[PDB]
Amino acid sequence: EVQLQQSGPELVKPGASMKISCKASGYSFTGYTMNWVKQSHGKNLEWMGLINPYKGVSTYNQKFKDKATLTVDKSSSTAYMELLSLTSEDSAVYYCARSGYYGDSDWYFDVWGQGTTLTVF
Amino acid sequence: FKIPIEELEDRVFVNCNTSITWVEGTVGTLLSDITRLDLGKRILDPRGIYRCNGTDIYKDKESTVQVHYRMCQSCVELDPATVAGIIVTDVIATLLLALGVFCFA
Amino acid sequence: QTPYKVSISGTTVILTCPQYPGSEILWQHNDKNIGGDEDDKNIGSDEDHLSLKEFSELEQSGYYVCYPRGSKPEDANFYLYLRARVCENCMEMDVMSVATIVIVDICITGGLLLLVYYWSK
Amino acid sequence: QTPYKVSISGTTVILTCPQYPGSEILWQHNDKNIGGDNIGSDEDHLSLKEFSELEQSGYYVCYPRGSKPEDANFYLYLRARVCENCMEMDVMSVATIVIVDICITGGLLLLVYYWSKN
Amino acid sequence: DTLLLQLTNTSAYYMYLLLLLKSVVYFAIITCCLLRRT
Amino acid sequence: LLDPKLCYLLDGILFIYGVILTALFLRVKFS
Amino acid sequence: LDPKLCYLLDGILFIYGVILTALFLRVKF
Amino acid sequence: KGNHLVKVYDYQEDGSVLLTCDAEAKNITWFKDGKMIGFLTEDKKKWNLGSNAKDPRGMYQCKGSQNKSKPLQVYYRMCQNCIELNAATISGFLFAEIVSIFVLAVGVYFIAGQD
Amino acid sequence: VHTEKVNMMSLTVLGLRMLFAKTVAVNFLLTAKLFF
Amino acid sequence: DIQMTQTTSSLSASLGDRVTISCRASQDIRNYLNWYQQKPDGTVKLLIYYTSRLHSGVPSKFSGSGSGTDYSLTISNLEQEDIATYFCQQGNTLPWTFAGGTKL
Ligand SMILES: CC(C)CCC[C@@H](C)[C@H]1CC[C@H]2[C@@H]3CC=C4C[C@@H](O)CC[C@]4(C)[C@H]3CC[C@]12C
Ligand SMILES: *[C@@H]1O[C@H](CO)[C@@H](O)[C@H](O)[C@H]1NC(C)=O
Ligand SMILES: *[C@@H]1O[C@H](CO)[C@@H](O)[C@H](O)[C@H]1NC(C)=O
Repeated sequence: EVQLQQSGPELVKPGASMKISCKASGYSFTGYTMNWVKQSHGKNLEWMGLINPYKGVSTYNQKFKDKATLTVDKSSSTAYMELLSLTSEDSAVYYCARSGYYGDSDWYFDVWGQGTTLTVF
Repeated sequence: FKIPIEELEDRVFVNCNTSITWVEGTVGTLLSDITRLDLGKRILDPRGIYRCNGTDIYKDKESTVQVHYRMCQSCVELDPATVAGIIVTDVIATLLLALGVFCFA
Repeated sequence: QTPYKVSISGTTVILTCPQYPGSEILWQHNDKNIGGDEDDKNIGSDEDHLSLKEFSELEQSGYYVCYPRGSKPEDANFYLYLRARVCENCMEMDVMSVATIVIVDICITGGLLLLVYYWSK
Repeated sequence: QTPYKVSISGTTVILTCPQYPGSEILWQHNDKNIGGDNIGSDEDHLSLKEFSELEQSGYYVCYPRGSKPEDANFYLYLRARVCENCMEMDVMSVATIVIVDICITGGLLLLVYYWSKN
Repeated sequence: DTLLLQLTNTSAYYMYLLLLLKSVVYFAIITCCLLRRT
Repeated sequence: LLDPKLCYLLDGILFIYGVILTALFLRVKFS
Repeated sequence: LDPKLCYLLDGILFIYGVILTALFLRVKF
Repeated sequence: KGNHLVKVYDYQEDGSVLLTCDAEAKNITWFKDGKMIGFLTEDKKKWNLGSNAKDPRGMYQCKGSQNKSKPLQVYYRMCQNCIELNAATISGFLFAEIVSIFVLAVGVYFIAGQD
Repeated sequence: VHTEKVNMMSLTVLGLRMLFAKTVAVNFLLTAKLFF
Repeated sequence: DIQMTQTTSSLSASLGDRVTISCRASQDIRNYLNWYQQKPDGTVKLLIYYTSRLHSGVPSKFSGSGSGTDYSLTISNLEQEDIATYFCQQGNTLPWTFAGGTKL
């Protein structure tokens, strides 16, 4: 069935950059917008940015436009995120969420990943 | 909110619930009935932006329809071989005439 | 409010939507979502251009609309009613255009003759 | 097997079906029987006069008597417009008119050259 | 109607092609004569 | 459609060239 | 109809222009 | 039907002739002269020989997943390089011939007479 | 009726008339030269 | 932006009970609100989308309602698997914003 598999915890040092992977299976990777959602402050969920995998064009939430860059590898059906200069506030669980391609079904994330728990120390 | 476009009697017709206002392009003529505009013959390629306010179903909802017709009675199906041959022969004739002028002078 | 720009080149018809400069834009034709990974490769949209190849007047002509990423198709106000007859190597030329062509050909011919005449002496 | 043989001249159009060299002939155009009783039926051909682009243009059926038109092998879709005293020019036709013109012109030019030389 | 225009246009095209070929063979002849003179 | 007007268009130019030539000759002879 | 008139005037006026340039050069001599 | 799945959709807004075979199947293989002219383009079932003015002439066969559809022969004389040999046209052609030949011969007369 | 091809026939006739007029000018000019 | 909030952080109810979870939006989000279930292990799924539309595979015991700025998820007889955190996400205007969530 449809499934998004994410990477491991990946403990990082402050001021570094770490790459999160979301490997998709069971469907056409390019036909579905991929989002990245951050769960910080215990359980607060926030939306960070979406990348159109068939295109590589990414729309960013203004709060995280300078903290994340989104890249997509269509060959392996894997979505990629770079968090740059990750301080202690960036320590959270990061989910990759799948929504529809078009403007009528891209605002609900039907399929979620398990979550990558990036910690900064 | 889509403003209907109707093609009857070979004359395209922009029809909307409320009185329609021309923003750009083909002025058209106002019919006897207000809220209906004839943009001339369909063959004349009407083009223009039109605003019409919404109905009671969509109150105070303004819509712009940019009607763009490209059905060319002036179109000519170019053929690369014929056009290139005409151009080449024209240039060659021009060169021959120039050589004759030189042979005068 | 900037007008829809539509350019027809041979069979290819290219529609561009300049109202939204910043974000990615998405297209809808006749209330059917168009553009993006689909079976038809004649239709492709990149940046603000929607490039339709092998346009069929009966099939692909009708209402068109563009909306930015993050705006639902339903709340759209600027619609293009593109109804176009398209043929291969079709080009619109009027009477004055051809008149200009013949006049300028006459002028270049006479100029070449006069240049040769003066150069000889 | 062999396709239908078509001859069109001026406005009149002639049809024949080589599928059966000898058999009873029935003609149907656009799946309605045409021919027999000006348009008529030849023993082995279809004779159409005053052919029109709108009136008669479509599939054509040749079959023996008492047969269903699908039993006829192939329909023949025919469409054309006809003008009086008209022929199509083949590449060979264009070539022969060109050659005739060049030969007659050159011959008369050299003839006038010799005549005026004396 | 426009069909008659099609016929007359292609007839004129063929006729002018023949006239051009005529004048071209005459051009060849007069070029030969000029070159012999020169 | 281009109409027969385009055909008259070039006939016009050739005509006007002819009329300049003939009027020039009439100016040359006598005048 | 009109194209045939155009072509007829083409032929007539070609002959006229050739004749006029010829006879003009004759007087030029 | 009689295996004659092929039909032609004509009189479009843009002048063209379209041949459609009544089969909704993948790899519908049309045959030309007893051999496949081409296997079906993906998702498109009909073949487009082109515009009406091209006047395509031949024997056309169609085959889907099932056995081949019984061929539909198409004949088109949608005349393009066609003229009328009325009294006026032949007279005008011969008249242009006469004036051209006479002018060319006059030039030849002078060209021979001087040299 | 479709005007697309007949418009090319008209245009090509116009182009052939340009070619013929230019070429007639050529033969006349060369003849005048050979006389002079 | 459209700040998305919830009435209570946690609610307590017995098994088999019918309970409702309220979600509020700063502006009218035009019924474009999405309900998610945050299971304790970390896995989270989309329960319903739009106003009330059910999502394939989600059991019918979940029901939503509401319009404008006030929304509610009225879930059915409380099973033990039902115990998770529920999140409402708007979809009206960018950015998409979630809410604090209810613990059940
Ligand atoms: C259009 C072309 C192909 C044919 C037309 C014939 C032209 C070129 C011929 C026919 C009559 C000729 C002229 C007859 C007489 C004279 C007088 C002579 O002292 C100088 C040359 C001149 C002026 C000739 C020039 C060439 C001429 C004008
Ligand atoms: C215009 O009014 C008619 C008649 O009341 C109605 O059917 C139609 O829905 C209205 N048009 C639109 C675009 O709502
Ligand atoms: C259309 O709506 C505009 C926007 O308020 C208004 O100014 C105008 O008067 C309206 N026209 C009609 C005919 O309702």
